[PDB]
Amino acid sequence: NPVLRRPPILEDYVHVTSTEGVRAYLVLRALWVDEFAPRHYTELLSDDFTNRCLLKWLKLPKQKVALLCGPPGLGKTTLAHVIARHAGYSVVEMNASDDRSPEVFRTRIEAATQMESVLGAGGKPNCLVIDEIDGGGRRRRAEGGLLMRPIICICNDQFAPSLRQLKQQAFLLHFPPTLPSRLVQRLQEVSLRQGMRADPGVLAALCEKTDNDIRACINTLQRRGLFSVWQEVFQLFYRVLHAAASAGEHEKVVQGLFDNFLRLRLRDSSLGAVCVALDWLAFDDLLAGAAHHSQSFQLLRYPPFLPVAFHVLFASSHTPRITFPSSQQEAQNRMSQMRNLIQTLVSGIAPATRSRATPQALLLDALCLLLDILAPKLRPVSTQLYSTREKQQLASLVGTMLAYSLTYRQERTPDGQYIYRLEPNVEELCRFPELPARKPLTYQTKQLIAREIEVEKMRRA
Amino acid sequence: VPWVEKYRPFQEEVVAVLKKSLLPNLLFYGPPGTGKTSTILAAARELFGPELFRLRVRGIQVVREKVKNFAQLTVSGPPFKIVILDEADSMTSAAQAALRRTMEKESKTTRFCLICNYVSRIIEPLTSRCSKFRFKPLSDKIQQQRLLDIAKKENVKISDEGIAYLVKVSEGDLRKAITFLQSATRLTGGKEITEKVITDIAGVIPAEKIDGVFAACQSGSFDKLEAVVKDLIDEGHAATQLVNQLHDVVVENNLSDKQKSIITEKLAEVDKCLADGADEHLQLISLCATVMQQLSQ
Amino acid sequence: MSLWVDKYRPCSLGRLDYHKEQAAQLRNLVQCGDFPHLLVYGPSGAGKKTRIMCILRELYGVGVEKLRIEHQTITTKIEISTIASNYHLEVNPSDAGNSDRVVIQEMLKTVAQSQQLETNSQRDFKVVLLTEVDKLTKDAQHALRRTMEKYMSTCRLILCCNSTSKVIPPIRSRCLAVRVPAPSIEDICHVLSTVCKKEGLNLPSQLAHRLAEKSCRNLRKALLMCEACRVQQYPFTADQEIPETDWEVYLRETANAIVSQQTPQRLLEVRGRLYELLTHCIPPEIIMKGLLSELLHNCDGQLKGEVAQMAAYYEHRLQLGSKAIYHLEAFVAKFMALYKKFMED
Amino acid sequence: NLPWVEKYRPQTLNDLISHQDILSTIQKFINEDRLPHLLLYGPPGTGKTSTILACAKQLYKDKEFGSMVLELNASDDIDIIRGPILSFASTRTIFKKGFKLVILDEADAMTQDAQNALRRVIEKFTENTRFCLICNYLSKIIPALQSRCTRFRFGPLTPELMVPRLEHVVEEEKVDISEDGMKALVTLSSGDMRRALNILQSTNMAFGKVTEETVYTCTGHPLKSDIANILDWMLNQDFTTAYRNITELKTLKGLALHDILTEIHLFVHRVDFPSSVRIHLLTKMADIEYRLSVGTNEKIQLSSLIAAFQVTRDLIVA
Amino acid sequence: YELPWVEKYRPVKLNEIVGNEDTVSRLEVFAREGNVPNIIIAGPPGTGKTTSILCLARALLGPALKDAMLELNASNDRGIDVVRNKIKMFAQQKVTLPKGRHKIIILDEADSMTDGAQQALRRTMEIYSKTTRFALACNASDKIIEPIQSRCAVLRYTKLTDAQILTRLMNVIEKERVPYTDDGLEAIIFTAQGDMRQALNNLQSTFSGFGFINSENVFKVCDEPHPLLVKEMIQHCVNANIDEAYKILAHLWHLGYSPEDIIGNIFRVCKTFQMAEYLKLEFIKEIGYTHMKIAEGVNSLLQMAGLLARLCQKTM
Ligand SMILES: Nc1ncnc2c1ncn2[C@@H]1O[C@H](COP(=O)(O)OP(=O)(O)OP(=O)(O)O)[C@@H](O)[C@H]1O
Ligand SMILES: Nc1ncnc2c1ncn2[C@@H]1O[C@H](COP(=O)(O)OP(=O)(O)OP(=O)(O)O)[C@@H](O)[C@H]1O
Ligand SMILES: Nc1ncnc2c1ncn2[C@@H]1O[C@H](COP(=O)(O)OP(=O)(O)OP(=O)(O)O)[C@@H](O)[C@H]1O
Ligand SMILES: Nc1ncnc2c1ncn2[C@@H]1O[C@H](COP(=O)(O)OP(=O)(O)O)[C@@H](O)[C@H]1O
Repeated sequence: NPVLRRPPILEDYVHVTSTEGVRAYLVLRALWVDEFAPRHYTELLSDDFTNRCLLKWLKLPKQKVALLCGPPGLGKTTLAHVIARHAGYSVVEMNASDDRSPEVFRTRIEAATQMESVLGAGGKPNCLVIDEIDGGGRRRRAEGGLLMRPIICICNDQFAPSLRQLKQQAFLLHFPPTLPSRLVQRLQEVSLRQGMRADPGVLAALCEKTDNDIRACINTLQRRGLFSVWQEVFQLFYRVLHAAASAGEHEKVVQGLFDNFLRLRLRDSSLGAVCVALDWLAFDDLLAGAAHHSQSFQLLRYPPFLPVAFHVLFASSHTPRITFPSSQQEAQNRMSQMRNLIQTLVSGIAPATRSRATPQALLLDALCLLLDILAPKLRPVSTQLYSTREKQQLASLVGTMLAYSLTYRQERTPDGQYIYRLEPNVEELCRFPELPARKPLTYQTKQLIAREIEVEKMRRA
Repeated sequence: VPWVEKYRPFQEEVVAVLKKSLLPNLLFYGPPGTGKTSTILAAARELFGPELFRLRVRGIQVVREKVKNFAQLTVSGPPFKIVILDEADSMTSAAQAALRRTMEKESKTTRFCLICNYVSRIIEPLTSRCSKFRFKPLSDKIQQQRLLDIAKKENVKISDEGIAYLVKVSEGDLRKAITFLQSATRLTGGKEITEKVITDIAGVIPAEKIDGVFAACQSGSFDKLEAVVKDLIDEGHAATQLVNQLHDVVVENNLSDKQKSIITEKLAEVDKCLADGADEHLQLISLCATVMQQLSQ
Repeated sequence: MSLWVDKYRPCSLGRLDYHKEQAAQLRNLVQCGDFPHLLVYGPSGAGKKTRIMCILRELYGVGVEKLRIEHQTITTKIEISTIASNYHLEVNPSDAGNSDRVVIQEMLKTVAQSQQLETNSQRDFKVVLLTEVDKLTKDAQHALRRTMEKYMSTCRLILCCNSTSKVIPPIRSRCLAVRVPAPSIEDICHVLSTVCKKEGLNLPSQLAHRLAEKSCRNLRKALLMCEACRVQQYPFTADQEIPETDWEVYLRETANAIVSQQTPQRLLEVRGRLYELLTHCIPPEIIMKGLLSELLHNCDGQLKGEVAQMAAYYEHRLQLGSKAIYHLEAFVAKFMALYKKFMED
Repeated sequence: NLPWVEKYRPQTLNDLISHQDILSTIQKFINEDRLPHLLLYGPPGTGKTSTILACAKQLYKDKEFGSMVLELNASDDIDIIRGPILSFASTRTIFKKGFKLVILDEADAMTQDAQNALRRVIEKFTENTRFCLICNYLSKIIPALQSRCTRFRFGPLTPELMVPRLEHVVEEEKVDISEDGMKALVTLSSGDMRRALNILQSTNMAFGKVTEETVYTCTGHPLKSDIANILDWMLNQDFTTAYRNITELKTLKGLALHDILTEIHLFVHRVDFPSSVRIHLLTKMADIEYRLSVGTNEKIQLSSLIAAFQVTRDLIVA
Repeated sequence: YELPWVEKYRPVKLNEIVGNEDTVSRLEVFAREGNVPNIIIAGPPGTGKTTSILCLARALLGPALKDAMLELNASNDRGIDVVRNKIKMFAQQKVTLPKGRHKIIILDEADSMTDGAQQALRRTMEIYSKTTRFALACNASDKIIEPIQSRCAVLRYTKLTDAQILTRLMNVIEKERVPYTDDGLEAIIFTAQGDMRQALNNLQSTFSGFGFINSENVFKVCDEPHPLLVKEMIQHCVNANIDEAYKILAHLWHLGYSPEDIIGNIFRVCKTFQMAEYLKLEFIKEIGYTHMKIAEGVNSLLQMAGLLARLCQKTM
């Protein structure tokens, strides 16, 4: 041992003494698709709720602007063109491929909107399209108040922080995917025109390989390789093979590992293993943060070892029922829509001369507000004294709902049963699942609350 | 008008070494009221004269542009004009590196007298490219005398022990004790300054709270720890202040060296976690859990 | 105009129900000249915003309550909404994201340049109340201190936050620390009883104490729960079923699920619950705090220290990192490992 | 007057010291017309810029130097690559033949996009223009850019060769230096001539003479005796007395816990701890330094250093 | 003057690219068939991305390459006003080409392009697909926005394995008559780090300096903390021998290597070291945390000694 009881005879030293003074001494040292575009209204495909429900609004009930949502490839670009063709209307298109300065964004659309056609009077009507939106936006908001010809802005989320206040005057539709019962027939006709042969089963397989994308299907008469990585890591040097096999995008690999490592069945007593795996996931997160805060390319050589770490720990004899990662992205977009909805509610409330509370403070303390809104459900019949003293009751309650701009609207479910929903729908902002559910308000009571809200609006104005 | 500049007046030897240049870059650091800016301005007036003035200083782009427009300019005719850059301590590391670059490519005809609170300088200006000069703070007795004089000429009713406590809670500098005295006499209407008002102005936790924290830790029951930490957070006391006072108490009483060591390791890591933005309540609960484990031995 | 939480917010410093000594000190501060920059802090529901509004009421006129919405844009462009009055501007620059520096600079620049239009009859400055200063970035806070020291003579700043831990020391130096503690249980009982009296009601002391304890000394929670239990049952009862938010109940049930079984299946179920909590926009540190508070109720005394230390450790790593689910999930996994080993042995 | 760093900045190629391998290789490249793109990297103040400037000055005469050597600094402003650098590399000479030269000092300060653009520029015009990249961290240079050039590592300057240059400085300038003063100057330099000359400036100016106490007080670096006292108090005195002694010494001499910790780390390997004790001390001290770097209170971090040693006291004694 | 061996032995045909066999064969299929789609080329630097794209364009276009191909680098202007003014105008341009040929726009090093520039690129790519094709190139594929990857056949390049680098080094040595030893080849391969450009540059630099190719000369020319010293220090950390590991680390420090270089070589050696794989992962995570501290700015000898101590105590 290096510790000495007596000082060294001829060596430099320092002494260490204990809490008792014992002391010791240590030494110191020193093409096909556009060929088969919809020619007439009869070339459209069945089972489609998009093209069958927009011609109702497009005739000349008072909606001004249009918008888009839902999955891509559903013919949202060609529905407007073919509807214009069938009803006798013209088409316009715009992009971010050209210079969309805020000023030029005005004139690039004004010509499309407020002038007629220098042609025969039949072709005068026009249809307008704006694409790839996700100065000019504020101008769109200014123009959207009053307009003559509805326009389409290509997006896929009506709950946007900006386009939500535009869809309230817009007749946005349902966007169901095109079912392939007639995609196969269309492809058979295309192949006959192009001199190609394929059995219905082969054609159906080629159609379903690309999620029944009509564009890709027509281009087919001529995916994702991350499952390989997940299979190599989750079932059986090996680790050098997984290090080399992780050649690809890394964030989605990590998402798949995070989503799938708890669905394996190596052991029910592998809490130590999942703790190490979560340690490695946290290490990856910290690396992602640090390689950006202190920009360092050399610091991103470690993240490739996350799949290797999920090997060794979780590699087993098969049973790799691996699903695609969705939890992180689904949580991201759900939290984004919750943030948009809280922004909507707070814009309804916070600057209204009163309601002095932080939006975060309000969010954590709004369920009790809904519980005040509950009110006794005694089904008031009389025009006075609504089952209670009105002032300490429904009157003050409708006052506080008008404060938050909370109202009850009418909706009709596809089953046909009448339903009322709160106007900005703060319940699912506030309520949670799988805990004791409280009884809701009756239909007629919500109707009475809406009527009281309207008369309160009339009284305040 | 604040009492700071109202009364702003040892280190003339640095003025002598600056005048004896017939000159490097300068780095003046110390507590804020130690007269570093006054020292460099006096050295300026002595070394050039009243008719020649200097440059005193948004980010770093404007700093670099201003220094370029100022240094790349013919002088009256002494060879080296300077630029000050007070409050350099608040500069970020990238801003400090850009400033170091600006000191070069201009060192042929200009100098820089950085004024800072010490260790915040990155290694490039701190080591080489600067001549460091530390400005020691006034001793405690002189500080108490100066506070007494300020209280006299401002008719502030504060006791001598009140002045001592004011210096204690602002240890190592004026311009913080003075501001605390001004804020206290504003809050109390000047009529009377007690211990509690100074304690609240300074943000200090009362010693009764710290004694209760140690009593709860000694009690050995986690429920009492939760209650005392919850009360301390509810009172609004900063967790960094609790860490400082807890460390001051622990390091001086009669705990075992092992107990002191464990509690001080915990205090240091809690201070680091609080510096990183960790939750005050959780950090304090964990700290008090470690303290309870040590005291309830 | 109807909510109990807002119907009885005191209008002036002289009618505050608690921290009366601090209210008197604040009236003394506003009574003299050279009103300084205030850093009002304290836990949510302590009354910071109420005290700030009262401070304005004796500082400016009654027209400080005539609050009107405003919107402005910033040059980076990001649009931000504000709340202003004839004498003060109230803005939360945090919601502008990482562009909070430019928005704070622009707002204070504009208000200081606009106060000069013969607006000096009552006071010689315009108050710029910043809310949630602790949510600002370091660069934003440095811009804030620069603008504070630059336009001190024309505009005054009031900073409101729940904790001064995230406020940079330079800002704490230039401002006057106004600590507003959370009201005591007795103060909450007193204000609840006064609200009930002014409402023509009667509140048993047992129910007042129960509401005060359940509110965790948050006064807006106390008033909200009092009114909710009033509309649930007009005659109060000492054992009334006081309601509480479903995110607190969900957090408690999540901790119960963590306790009830320690397996990776339960880990994935708890991870789903953690998503449910997170996406509902409750802060991850609040999740960790409530989770630990309920988990300690289900722990032996020899386990509570380690559980609390793990909670602090993983909340710290959560603050360092960017994906809250990773560290929340790692904390839950570590706790189940510890609890499973302890209950097993 | 003009600082000695600028005044004694080398001009001829023979002034440079300890880089005889690098100098010989670069001069051989110059003579044989095989000069590649150069990447000179190392600690600050070891003579990379002076080396390349001397080579450029022997390549081009004074009147041809200003039109054939473009000197730029990456810290001054991507527009550099696409403007001056691209224009200079893409054009021929004015009044000479042969290649032009670009000296990009502080090349590590470029962004990765700028380094990619520079790689494209270097690749396109490699025949007419040679680039010399000067940087401190080779790790900051993207592997694509550093694969276009031959890397020369300018190491730290050893005392046995650093001493003669400072001897020339103290002979030419009227400086009175002691042997311990020279040794301390070398030690605080740690292979940095700019640092050594700046310390000599500050000491010989403020105190008039250069000696160990004088240089250490001027730079603020803790003495060997002070660090030995701190270690002795931590290992022997109890926690409260050790804390008082170290706090008093630190506030008296204005010592930084960074420097105290850096020197105690060295003493930890000097003195003969047990292996486990040394591992514990190294882990704890690395933690303390990391916690210092973020802006914590130095009182508490100092108490944690004292704690790290007080824990090992009893373990060592037994 | 002679061309550097990186340019002297630059592949001019897709047949002489020793890179990823699947992607190379796919590119040859594109060159043979003709109707190449829009392609994204991601991978490590020095793997053959730009060489492959230029060879593909040259094979496709023949003599029409000069007026049918628009090659943009990191040294060119590629802002929003280029993808909209230069790229669009070139796409609209009329070039007469054979039946299966298209105008090829090579946005080389496109990861440097901003989000706005690629958004401008999006349906400029989509519209003129009838007449022009876009061949992107980047090191990081996540730097290319979602629509571009959606409308491109993302080809992936991977680091050249040791054998591929060895074969190309043999070819270059034989064609240059360069003396060598197997240890020198192993040293060149180690310093290459999977880059053919780096391997060729290191070989040429060692030939220029010393002529002979052996490990001593290679590490004299390609100066880095020696893999043998770093390897034995890692071995000392495995045996929980802190003193010997610190002897090696302090020797490296006195030689003047920066902590960034030392930790980079520590990670490189520990990546392919002989350990239990769990212990290797523990070491990798600890080295990653220390490297995060180093990059954050906390770069001192004490940090590296603390890393050594943590590695030693990972093995208890
Ligand atoms: N109902 C339909 N009937 C016939 N053809 C259709 C129908 N819907 C889509 N198609 C065809 O599918 C192909 C792909 O559609 P397209 O590219 O226009 O998609 P999109 O949904 O408009 O796109 P996005 O949502 O991305 O803007 C086109 O050839 C189009 O004619
Ligand atoms: N070998 C040397 N001989 C003499 N002086 C030297 C030598 N190396 C460095 N110096 C001194 O270093 C100072 C400037 O350093 P220089 O720029 O030449 O080196 P460097 O290592 O490239 O620096 P940096 O990378 O920090 O810019 C001058 O004072 C010069 O005298
Ligand atoms: N597969 C390979 N076979 C032979 N040499 C190769 C190979 N890959 C790369 N090289 C060498 O690297 C040089 C350039 O490689 P590459 O095609 O990546 O060009 P680059 O412009 O350096 O690429 P980038 O900047 O996009 O990383 C080639 O000229 C050749 O010397
Ligand atoms: N004296 C008082 N009487 C009644 N309520 C009070 C009193 N003081 C504070 N409060 C309550 O405190 C709450 C506000 O405190 P705080 O959370 O700091 O700010 P915010 O208004 O942003 O929520 C209000 O709901 C108010 O009812």
